[PDB]
Formats: sequence, C-alpha cells, structure tokens
Amino acid sequence: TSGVIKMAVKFDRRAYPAQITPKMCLLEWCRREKLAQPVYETVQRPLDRLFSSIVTVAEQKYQSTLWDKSAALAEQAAAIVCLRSQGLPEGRL
Ligand SMILES: [Cl-]
Ligand SMILES: [Cl-]
Repeated sequence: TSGVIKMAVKFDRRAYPAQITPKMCLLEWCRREKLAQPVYETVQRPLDRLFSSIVTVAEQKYQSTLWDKSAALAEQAAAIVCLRSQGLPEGRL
C-alpha cells in the first residue's frame, strides 16, 4: 500500500458546474463506501509563490506534479489524481 501515485494535472473550473467539484465528489465516494474521509497536506514554495498538495485516502497517497496559484486549486488537482487514476467519475460536463 506504499508509494505515491502521480499525474500532471490542473483543475479547470469552467469544465465543471460551479457547485460540484472534485473535492466534493471524492467526499461522496468515501461516504458511500464507509471509508475514513480524505486528509490533505498543502505547501507554498518561495521560488514563485505557487502551491502543491498531497491527499491520503484509505492509506494510499496521491499527488499532482504541477503547481498552481492557490491552495484550493492545488487541493482540487490532488482529488482529480485520486479519482482519475482509479477510473471514478469526477463531475466533468
Ligand atoms: Cl474534503
Ligand atoms: Cl482560487
């Protein structure tokens, strides 16, 4: 159950309904299957002030390799890696 699963992704807000995001889809999958809910860890780097995040779900870790303009945006990209690497739907129009 070790290691980190990764992809190069960014969250594109106009590709989803304003009120249904990847973080919320991931939370609903955890409720349905009675798993512990997700834990995020987010950091900002001094080189260029961008953010990156890692999410832990069911003892497995997931991360995007790109950096983005806010904590919220980084956290949404982490959620996408978790869902898309597993073939789960993520809310796209
Ligand atoms: Cl959450
Ligand atoms: Cl934002």
